[PDB]
Amino acid sequence: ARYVLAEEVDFSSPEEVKNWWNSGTWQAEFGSPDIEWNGEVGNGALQLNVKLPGKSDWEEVRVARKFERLSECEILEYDIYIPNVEGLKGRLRPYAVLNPGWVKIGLDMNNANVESAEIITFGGKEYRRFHVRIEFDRTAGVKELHIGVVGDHLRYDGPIFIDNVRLYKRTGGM
Ligand SMILES: OC[C@H]1O[C@H](OC[C@H]2O[C@@H](O[C@H]3[C@H](O)[C@H](O)[C@H](O[C@H]4[C@H](O)[C@H](O)[C@H](O[C@H]5[C@H](O)[C@H](O)[C@H](O)O[C@@H]5CO)O[C@@H]4CO)O[C@@H]3CO[C@H]3O[C@H](CO)[C@H](O)[C@H](O)[C@H]3O)[C@@H](O)[C@@H](O)[C@@H]2O[C@@H]2O[C@H](CO)[C@@H](O)[C@H](O)[C@@H]2O)[C@H](O)[C@@H](O)[C@H]1O
Ligand SMILES: [Ca+2]
Repeated sequence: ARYVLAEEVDFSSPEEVKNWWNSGTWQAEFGSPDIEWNGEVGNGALQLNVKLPGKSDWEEVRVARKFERLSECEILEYDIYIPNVEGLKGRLRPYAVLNPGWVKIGLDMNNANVESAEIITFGGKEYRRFHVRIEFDRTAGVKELHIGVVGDHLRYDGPIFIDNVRLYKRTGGM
């Protein structure tokens, strides 16, 4: 199977951010503002201001966007950036959901320990970098993608950034 990029969001300006919403939390909170554009990170990125208590293994904040072709797609990728503050501990368990249907995709497929992470630099500041790649079946009726940013005993009050959201569909008529 060969795939082509069907949709991509790189967060070029605040105008893209209006397409994203806060779809809720579980054992975690957003700060205020909850979601905003950031023009330094990723040359434009989605900034989630989070408060993860670090007490349990599933501390989730979620953001969502409508994607017209979602029902045609089978691969999602995106990046997560967290400032490289020293001494952070815990694991990320990021995933996604297709809706309607609350179809959970990628559960525990992209888990990462923050104490051994790749780094990327933006404006001379370092960020831990986590890539998320999720394969799923074409799912009838889905119109919304929810990205779930999940901490597991990751005590953190600060910004987490999403960038480079990519959706792929099969090509060649197959
Ligand atoms: O309403 C339909 C739907 O409702 C519930 O699902 C939706 C809610 O999901 C919550 O998040 C879930 C995750 O989706 C996922 O299921 C996760 O599972 C992990 C589990 O907690 C644990 O950490 C586990 O440890 C494993 C591990 O992962 C490995 O596999 C390892 O090898 O082994 C270890 C140990 O075995 O891993 C699991 C992942 O692989 O759990 C979380 C938290 O779920 C708790 O809370 C739920 C709340 O509804 C429910 O009570 C669940 O039973 C319980 O465990 C959240 O995202 C929550 O927000 C979702 O609710 C939706 O929210 C939106 C906004 O309000 C609404 O629109 C929806 O109506 C709904 O409320 C349920 O799980 C489903 O079965 C289904 O019934
Ligand atoms: Ca970007």
